[PDB]
Amino acid sequence: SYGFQPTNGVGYQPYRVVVLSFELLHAPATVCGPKKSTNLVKNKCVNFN
Amino acid sequence: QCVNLTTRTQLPPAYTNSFTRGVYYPDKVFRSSVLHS
Ligand SMILES: *[C@@H]1O[C@H](CO)[C@@H](O)[C@H](O)[C@H]1NC(C)=O
Repeated sequence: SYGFQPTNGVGYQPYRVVVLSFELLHAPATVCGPKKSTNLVKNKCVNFN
Repeated sequence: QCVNLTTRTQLPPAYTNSFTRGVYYPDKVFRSSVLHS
């Protein structure tokens, strides 16, 4: 164990770190951004996302 | 309720051939009419 002090250490302050590990190009995604959807117009040269 | 099973008559090992059941789909992809390796 290390001596976690309020301010005596000055440096070496605690750091709460969280690491995210995404996995891409896989089975249908469960997590996505807040972007919304639109129609599915067919028989037309359209961009798709 | 667990207990050692008595009358555990030891038996010789048994062997067989794997034949033609040893694979799976490596990825979530619908590659069709392809000879992918
Ligand atoms: C059964 O035998 C095994 C192996 O010696 C032992 O670990 C286990 O505790 C025994 N169970 C009982 C209920 O005596």
